Formats: sequence, C-alpha cells, structure tokens
Amino acid sequence: PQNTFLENIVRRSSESSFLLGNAQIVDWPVVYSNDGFCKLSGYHRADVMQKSSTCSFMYGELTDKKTIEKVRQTFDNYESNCFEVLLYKKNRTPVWFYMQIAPIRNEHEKVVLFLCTFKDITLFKQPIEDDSTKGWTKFARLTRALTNSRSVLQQLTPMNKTEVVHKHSRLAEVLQLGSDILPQYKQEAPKTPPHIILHYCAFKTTWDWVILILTFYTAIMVPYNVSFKTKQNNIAWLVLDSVVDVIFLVDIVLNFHTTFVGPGGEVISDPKLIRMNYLKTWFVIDLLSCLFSSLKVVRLLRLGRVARKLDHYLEYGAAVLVLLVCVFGLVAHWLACIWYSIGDYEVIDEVTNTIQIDSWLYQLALSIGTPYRYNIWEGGPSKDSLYVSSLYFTMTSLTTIGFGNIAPTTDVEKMFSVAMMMVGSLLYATIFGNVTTIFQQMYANTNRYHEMLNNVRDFLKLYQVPKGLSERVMDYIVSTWSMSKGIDTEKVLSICPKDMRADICVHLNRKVFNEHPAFRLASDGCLRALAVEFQTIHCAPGDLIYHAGESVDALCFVVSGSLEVIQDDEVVAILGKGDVFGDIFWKETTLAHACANVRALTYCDLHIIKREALLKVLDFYTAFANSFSRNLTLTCNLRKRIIFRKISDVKKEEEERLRQ
Amino acid sequence: PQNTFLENIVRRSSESSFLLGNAQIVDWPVVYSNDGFCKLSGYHRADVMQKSSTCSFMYGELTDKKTIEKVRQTFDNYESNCFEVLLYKKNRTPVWFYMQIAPIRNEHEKVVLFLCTFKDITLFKQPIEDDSTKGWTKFARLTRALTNSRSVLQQLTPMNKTEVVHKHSRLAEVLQLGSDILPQYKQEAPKTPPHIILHYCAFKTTWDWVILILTFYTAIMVPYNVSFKTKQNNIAWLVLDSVVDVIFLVDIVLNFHTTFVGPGGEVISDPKLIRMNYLKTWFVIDLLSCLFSSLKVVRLLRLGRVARKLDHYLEYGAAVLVLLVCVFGLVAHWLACIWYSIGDYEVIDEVTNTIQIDSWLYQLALSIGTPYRYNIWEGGPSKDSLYVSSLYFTMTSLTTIGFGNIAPTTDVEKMFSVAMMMVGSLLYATIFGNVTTIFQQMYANTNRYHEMLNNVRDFLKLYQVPKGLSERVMDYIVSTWSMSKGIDTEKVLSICPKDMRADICVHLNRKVFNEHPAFRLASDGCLRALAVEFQTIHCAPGDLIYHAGESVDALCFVVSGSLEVIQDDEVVAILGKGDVFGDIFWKETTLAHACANVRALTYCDLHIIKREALLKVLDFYTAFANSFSRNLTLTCNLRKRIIFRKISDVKKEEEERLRQ
Ligand SMILES: [K+]
Ligand SMILES: [K+]
Ligand SMILES: [K+]
Repeated sequence: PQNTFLENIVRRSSESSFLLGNAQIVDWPVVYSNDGFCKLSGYHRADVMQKSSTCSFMYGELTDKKTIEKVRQTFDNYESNCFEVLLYKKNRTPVWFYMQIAPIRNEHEKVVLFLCTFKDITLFKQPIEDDSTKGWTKFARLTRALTNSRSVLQQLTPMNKTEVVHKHSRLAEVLQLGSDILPQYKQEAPKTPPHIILHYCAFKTTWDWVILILTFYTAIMVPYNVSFKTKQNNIAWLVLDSVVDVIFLVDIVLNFHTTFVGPGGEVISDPKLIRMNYLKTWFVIDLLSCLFSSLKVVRLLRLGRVARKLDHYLEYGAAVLVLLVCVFGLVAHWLACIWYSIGDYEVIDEVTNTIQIDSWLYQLALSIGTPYRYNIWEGGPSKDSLYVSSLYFTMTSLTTIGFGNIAPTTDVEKMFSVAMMMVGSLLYATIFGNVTTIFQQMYANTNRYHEMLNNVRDFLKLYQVPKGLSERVMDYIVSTWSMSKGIDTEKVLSICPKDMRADICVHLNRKVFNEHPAFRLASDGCLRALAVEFQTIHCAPGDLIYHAGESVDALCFVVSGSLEVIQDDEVVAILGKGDVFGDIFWKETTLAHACANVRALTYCDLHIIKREALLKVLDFYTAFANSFSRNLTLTCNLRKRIIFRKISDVKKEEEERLRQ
Repeated sequence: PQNTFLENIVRRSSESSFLLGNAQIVDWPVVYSNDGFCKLSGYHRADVMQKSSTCSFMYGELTDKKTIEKVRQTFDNYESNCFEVLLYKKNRTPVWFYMQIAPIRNEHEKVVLFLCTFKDITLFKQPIEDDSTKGWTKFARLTRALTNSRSVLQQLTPMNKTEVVHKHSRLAEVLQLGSDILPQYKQEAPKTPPHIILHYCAFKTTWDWVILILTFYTAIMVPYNVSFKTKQNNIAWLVLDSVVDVIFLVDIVLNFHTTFVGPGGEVISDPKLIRMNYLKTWFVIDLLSCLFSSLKVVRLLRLGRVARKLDHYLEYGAAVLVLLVCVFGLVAHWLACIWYSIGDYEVIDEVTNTIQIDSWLYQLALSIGTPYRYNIWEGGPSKDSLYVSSLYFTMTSLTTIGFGNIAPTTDVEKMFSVAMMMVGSLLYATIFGNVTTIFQQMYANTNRYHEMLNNVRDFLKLYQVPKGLSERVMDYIVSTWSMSKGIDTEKVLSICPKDMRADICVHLNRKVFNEHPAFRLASDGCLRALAVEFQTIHCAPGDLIYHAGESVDALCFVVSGSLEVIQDDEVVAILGKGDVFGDIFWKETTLAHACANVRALTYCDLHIIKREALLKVLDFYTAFANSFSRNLTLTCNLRKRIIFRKISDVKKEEEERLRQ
C-alpha cells in the first residue's frame, strides 16, 4: 500500500524540472524541487523551498507584467494553463521559461499540491540584454544556456524562422498531457498491467491446488497403465487424459502471466522480464512433460511443478509429515508396478513352453486357488488380485513387517528386493525423524516450564526454607505461569522498534490515562513517554508493596483490587479502583521513609512509575508538569505520619489517672 | 602468505649484528637493530634507532677518514662492499669493526632497506690507545673485548702473524655470501623443500580419493575370494591385484613426503621430523597390510587409511550418513560371506556320506529347483544364486524385515544369527539417530522463527490489542524475517574485532559517504568512526519517525524512498533520495521539540546517527568538524516552526470581516 507519487512524476517527466508546491497554504509555498530545477535557475534545493510556487522571487525588473497577474489568477482558481515567462537565474541572467502549471488531486477529489513543469527556450527566442559589448556576445550565450534542450530535444531544424515550429511543439506538448501530469496523489494499492495475474490472488491458489491434484493423479495412473498393460480403451479413461493434457497446456500458457517474486524485494510486474525468467527457469521440463513407452512415461516430469509450488508449506512440521506419507504411498505403488512387471516377465519361460515354479505369480496362483491352464498360456489370478497382491507385498517391505506370504525366491527377485530394502530403510528413518522432531517442538516449551519449576523446588528444599514461605513462592510461580502462559512482555516489546512500542504501551496503560483526571491535557508525545516508562506489577492477597521503612520511589495507580494502608497495627486507609498512592516526587527532591504498610486484600493490579523516569518526563515537558502538579491529589501520602491515640489507651490511662 | 624476513636474516646470520636501515629516506635512518649490536656498541635498541645507518654517530676523533667517504659513496649508489672501520662504543673505547653492507630488494626489484653486518676484530688488530699506564693494559682488554669471536669462531691458531689469515677469512666470508644476505624482502607464500608434497595440493586430494576407492574395492573383493572359493585364476583378476598392491606400495613411499599439520600450529616442512612422525604413527599397519589364508585376509587393514583420511568430512551431517550407508552395505556383504561359509560347511556331513536336510543350502536347492546329485557330491545351485541368496538373507536380518524364505534351523546357524541380530540392532539404531539429527539441524532454525511468531501472536491476543495495530505488528515481523531471513547484523559484527568491523561498516554506509558532499574531506579514521557509529533502520508506509513533540536526537540520511514532513495537518516538505533532516546538534547544545510529523510514503531506507556519537566524533576530530559544519545544509530542520496561514482561514475570516 505505497504512495508512489514522486516516482510516477519522475518516470513521466523525462528529465524535467517540476516544482511541486502546496495549495491550501497562502502564497503556495514550494514543497519539493527536482534536481533539474537546481540547474535551470542556480538555486540549491534548500533555498528555493518554503518560497512562492509562482517563482515570485525570480520576478525582476523587465519581467512580463501581464503574465505575473495572469498566473496569479491561474493559481487563484484551481485550473491548468501554460505560459512563457522571462525570469532571472541566480546570476541575474534574463532567461525564458515555459510554465506548465497543473493541479494535483487528493484521494477524495481535492486539490492538494500544484505542479509546475519548466523548460528553457533561451536559444529559441531573443533574450535582449543590456550589458553587452559586441554582437557575438548575443549569440555564444545562446549555445551556453541551452545544452540539454537543443542538442538533445530539437536538433533536426536548428535554423532561423523555426521558432514558430518550437512554439507549436510546446503547444502540442502541453495540450496532449491531460492525464500524464495528474497521477492522482493518493495512497494506492499495487497495480498490475492489463492481462497480468497476481501470483497470490484467490484464483491462482485454486489453480495451483487443482494442478497438484492432477499431478498426483497422473503419478498414480501412468505407472499402472505402463506396467499392468490394460491396453483396452474406454470412454471414461480416454477423454480424461486429453482433458488433463489440455489443462496442463493451459497452465503452461497461463504461467507466462505470473508475478515472480524478486530476490529479496517485492513482486515484479514487467512482462518483458517474466517471460525469459520463466524460459530460463522451467520451460524445458514443462514442454517435454506436456508433449510409445517413452512418450507415455515422460509425463512423470509433472512432479517438478509440485516441487516448485510446495515451498511455504514445507516450512511447517505437519505439512512435511503429510508430504512424506504421500510419497510413501507413491513409492509403494511404483515398487508394486515394478514387482508385477518382474513377476509377469519371469513366469512361462518363452524359450521352452513350461511354467516356472519359482516365480511369485505361480505361488500366488497356488495360494489363491486359480491355477494356470492350457499348455497361449491362460488362467491365473484376476487383474484386481494381481495389483492388490503386489501392493500388499511392497507394503510389507517398506514398513519392515515382512510376513512371508509373497517373498523373493528367484535370482532377479532377490536382487531387486535388496534395493527395495535399501530404499525403504532410509524412507522409514526419515519418517521417524520427522515424527520425533514434531513431538520435540512442543515438548521443548513444556519441559522449559517444568525445568524452571523443578529448579525452584530444589532450591527451596536445599536451603531448607521453612514452610509458609516456600508455599507462597511456589503458588506465585504457578499463578504467574497460569496467567501469562510463559509470554514475557519484555522480549515481545524488544522487537518492533519505537513506533509500535509507544502505541502498544499506550494501549496497555489505557486504564490510567482515560479514567484519571491528571492525564487529560497531555499531548500524544508525553503520553507515549509515560506509557513506555510505566511498567506494571501484579499483586496477591497478603503481599506487601511497601514496608514500614522502605524508600518510596514510585507512583502507583490501582486499576483492580483493593489495598490496605495500616500504621501502628491500625487501618488508616483503604484503596482501590482508581486510587494513587506514593510520594510527591516533583517538589520534594528527597527519598522518604514509607510510614505505613500497604497490604493487598484481594488480587490487585497496579501500574507503578519509577521516580527517575517520571522526573525526567516532567522535566522535559513544562506545561504538562504544571498540569500534573495541579491535578494530582494523592489519596495516601506515604511520607507523613498520622498522629492519633487509640481508644483502649485512653481507657487504660484513665484508670491509672483515677488511681493516683 | 607471511612476510618472514627477519626470521631468515636471524637464521642465516648465526649470531651476527645486522643493522637494517631504510634506503629511500635521506641519511638512511636505522629501522631495526638486532640484540647482538646492543652489545658490540653498548647502545640499547631505543637510542640507536632513527639514526644514520652509516654509524655516523660513532665516528669520532681518529676514525679512518677515507673509509667514511668511501662508505658514503657506497650508500650513495646502491651497491654492496665490505670495510674495516675504527669506531667508538658507548664507553668511548676505540674498537674495530667489519662492515658487510648489502642492499635488499623489494617485490618488483626495488631497493628498500640496507643491511649492515658487523663483526669485532679488536684482538685481531692493534688498537693503539692513549690513556694507558703499563704495557699489560694493552693486552688484557684484547681478551675482554673479544669473547664470542675468538674462543668460539677462531680458536685454532691464536698465534701472532695470523692476522693476515683472519683478514683472508673475513674476505672469504664476505665474498661467498652473495645470495645469503639478500632474502628478497617480500610478502611471499609458504615454501616447501625440494621433493616435498603439500598435503592439501590438488594432486594429493586426487590420490587420497583413488586410495579410498581402491580400499573399498579390496574390502568388497577379499572376503568374496576367501569365502566363495573361486580359486580359478583369470587375466582380468590376477593383474588387478598386483596393480593395486604396487599402487599401495607407491602410496607408502609417497606418504614419507607429506606435510603433517602440527598440533595447533601450521604445516611443517622438515623432512627430518615427518619421517619418524609417520614411523611412530602408522608404519606398522601399512607394512603388514601391504605384504595362505592369513596373508590374503590381512589386506583388510587398509581401512586404517580410510579411517585416517576421513576427518574433515566426518564433521558434516550428510557425509556421516553416506559413510554409514557404505558400512551398512559392507557389513551385509561380510555377513553374507560368513553365512555362506557356514552353510557350505554344514551340508554333506563328511563322517558319513549323506546330506543334511537342515542346512539352508538344501532348502534353497529345494526351493530353487536344482537338487543335489550323485551319492564326489555334485549339483546344487549355481555360484551366482548362492551369493545373491546369502546377501538377500543377511539383508533381511539387518533391516529387521525377516521374510522367512531362508532362516536358521541348525544349531550353528541359530547361534550365529543371534549375533547377527545383536549387531544389526545397534547399526540400525545408529542410522536412525543420524537421520533424526540431520532433520533436527534445519527444523531447529525453522522452529526458532515459528516460536517467536507464535509468542507475538499470543501476546497480541492475550492483551486484546485492537485490530489495525496488531496487523501492523504482524506485518512488520513477517516482512523483517522475509528481508533478513533471521540474519542479525549485531551478532555477526560482534565477531571479527575492530579491524574488519570498521571496513564492513564503511562498506555498508557507502550510500551516505560517496554521494554526499559533507563526507569528502574526511580521513579514513574519521570515516571508520562515523561508519561504526551510524546504525541503520528500515521504514514502512505510514510509519512515523518523529511525532509532534518527540526529542530530535539523530541525523537521518535518506538513501531510498520518500518522506513527508507535515505540520498542522499541512504538507510542508517532501524528502527522498539524498535528503538529510534532523537538528544542528554541534552548535545548539539543547534537545529540541520535533515541530512536525515525518511520515513515510513508500518503503524508506534511513541511516541515522545518534546525537552523542556524532558529537564525540566531531569533538575528537577538529578540521573535519569545521568542514562538516560548513558543508551540511539540512533540508528540513525539525526545531523551528514554519509560520503560515491557510487559504480557507482567510476566506472564512473575510466573510465575518464583511459582516461586521
Ligand atoms: K519384521
Ligand atoms: K513364514
Ligand atoms: K516373517
């Protein structure tokens, strides 16, 4: 969601000198100056900014009087025109310019900035100058002033009386740029050229899933047709092949119109580069795959598409497991096809006209019930039994079960089963490794929690901490890991540098900013500083925040629960739900003694800000410091003692007073 | 690629007093003084340096006048000679020296330094001295002055009239050291003695690979010939054994000429140590291996070479997997040989003349179709079937499949298969462990990324951060891990102490040094300091760098993208591609309030330098501070406010002015 507006202007201007200036401000100050205007005028792009976009500060002695007023109305009412003005450069050189004013538009059709395109026509006109000594001085400067607009732009007729042709060319340039000078200043979305498909669109993902399904179907079906002959053709299996072939041809055609992700950058939408990118990467595999035994078996090259498209899924853990189960099934099927091919070859030695007792097909025929007949040779098991038997055998050898119904007993079968076992061992090992890694991924976090728990327990047991204090520590550990689930705030906030840290911290401390009268005249910067400086704590019933002699160095705001400030074993304050206690740091400059114990009745919630951070923030911002001083009344100041005398003391002392 | 020049000089001088001095500088200052010249003259090697290499500061009263001039021309035109001079030591002792000047040469044949070898001939001449009281004082000092040159060098004829012999010896010494005094001062490469082969050469790696292939071939072939008899000799299997044996003899001969890597140091090229290093390490295994059943079976000791040479490959993960697959195959082959040996022994009990029904050879003969005949005993399976069957069986027991075609049923076979299973369990477990470690190696990094992603997601969900801000955080996380791929700059730059940190940081910030006019009069040290002090940030569209009240404490250089400085909801500046904004830290000494909001239009790229580091660098370097102050013009100073009044305000106020 970029806002590429300067990029479009510099891509369309083709070495121009646009002078973008603000519109809603009086005098229309200049906002941006291209580094082509720094040469046409001699002003560096630090002295031209914040000046009028009329170029009023280059208007001089003999500047055309009417043009100044006319461009003034042109800026008054928002409209676009073109002018020929006679300005002065930084060297007081009378030089002509072509003004191509064109207002810009906002998102919801509002004028925001004024664009001013400039061109130099010094050699194209007659710049009458007073401080001259010879006629030639009136000509050489013409070659000096125009260098990139005469030898580059108009060099075909550099002859006199063609100045009217130059004026006509300027008029044609200004008239035929109605939409080229208004790229609609706006925060837009990425745009693609016509007839280009985004690689992450909703259609492309569905197309990729369909291609994956079809590739798996072809991988399943091609070896079956190659090995289990099945040369009989039907209606429900001869049109599907053609449909899949034309679908893959459509995919090849449509893959020329995809947005290839750049090496570390973003998407590229240039048809002039994607075409040979695809050509050099994967135009060989697809062509051969989508074109006799070789022609029907080459279709297995379609797995390259599956390999390419499965990159983001391969990152996860369970996706690799599903992929490996799928390839396990596919490898079992392929080995079943090869096993049946061997078994069919070996039966019935063709040199003689006998049947080999060794081959697993003969043993399977014996164990099934249907034997071979005739001596041409006909009989044996049906076509479903052969495939299910081959798959069963090659699945008993990949899972390392090996029952022994169907087993190698011929010279070829044994030396093929050796390769079967060699491959299956590695495949099965990879499956085991993936499963154990998947389990370790979660048991890592669980064991990370349990290790800390065990370390705390062993530390408490080793130093014989008395019961009643170890219980509190263990309860705190359990409760904090229950509430937070091991999610530390500091590690998460370390990431996301200080643009989102401030926003997150302002959101977290919303319960001390929105509902408290001190933080209502604070600018956003001060609120961000305070939010990033607070930090928060969680209390538990019976826990003391301040003792009877601790140094108060924090302002604490209670957002949930109830506190109890007790002094001399007497309750002197009860706090809760919007009460602030602590000390007046900003006008005492001395750490105090906490005069009373602040216990927690219920499960409390406090946002405490340290003394130093608060003092720094209040020192940096002045007006908010006064507002905070005036608008903060502490409900329990833990610096001054409350002077009182209990009733029981009076009642006791009265007895002795009467006695004496 | 060392520059060992002092080492060669001290190894060749044999306790001399060379006085290396620079040549291209006037007066030829002394550069280095050996700690043998600190005794011949009494000058410590801190007062003799930066003095003339002519020893002009030891030239005294009665020094030989002609020799001073002659050595002066000898230094004038670059040439080597020898002189006999009469200098004074630190104690003003008239002492004779032998000068052996010899210029040194650069890489491309240039004179750089002048070498001056010295010797003492005090006792070898007549040092007439004035402050003497008795004749014996003219003799004892002769023994005092010469101690390491008379009792060590010339002690065979310590008799008078032999001083001419000493002069002849000095002449022979100086004449026959033409190349020994010029070791060609140059940054050379490691040099090996003639007829010594570098262990990491391109020939040695090919030789090692060939030896590995031959060792695997021998390991495959020797047990087959020992067990599967095959005593018939052919032409294609009797010369190969001799060729391999002579190749291994050549390897044994050639292993005496290898550069053994020292214990923690570098290669050693001393033939006097490598020979007994190899002799003590591995001269016993090779000799016996390269020398009846014992003689043909001892050739399996060649696996020691494989074990030795496979040390760097064993570090990786996949190499161990390939090695374990190879040893799995080799162990299966060896167990096949042992299994066939047992099966061949057990058939046909030789005490009687019957055939044992139990032995697996008989069952295999029944299941194949070819039975035993005769009762000497002839028939059975062919020689290919026996080996393929043995390998199949011992592969069904190592992969834990166990079909059951071929299975132990005799007393010996069962108690051998027990050991088979015991070994195979451990081998198969090791293969599984290696596979799971290999997978964990990469899933560690992937899970490390996913754990942080999940923690961020759970933190956002737990604290109910509103939508529209959690989306930005998640997008930032995804985008930064996409661009950087988890490669943190700080951890990489922590390594490589501050010689390559400076160079790397200068290279990274090349887009603010080369194309910016402030950094053009800065020495390399200042550029290194600034580069190591910058740090860089990446922005995103809509992200704010400075708010309306933040403290500007950084100079920011934009190298890619576009920024937008807006004040009072009005665009006042547009930045991009070489624009610097911030504050003038070096002449204000006060943190300011950012007067405007700096938003990012497109994906920006900023190099920001903090206030304190910049101030330290500009304080340490003085002239560059002035150059930086003069040559830096901020395009948007975020300290001063721009005073303006919008057009809508004027238009609105005019209506009320007319109304009243
Ligand atoms: K099994
Ligand atoms: K069985
Ligand atoms: K079995």
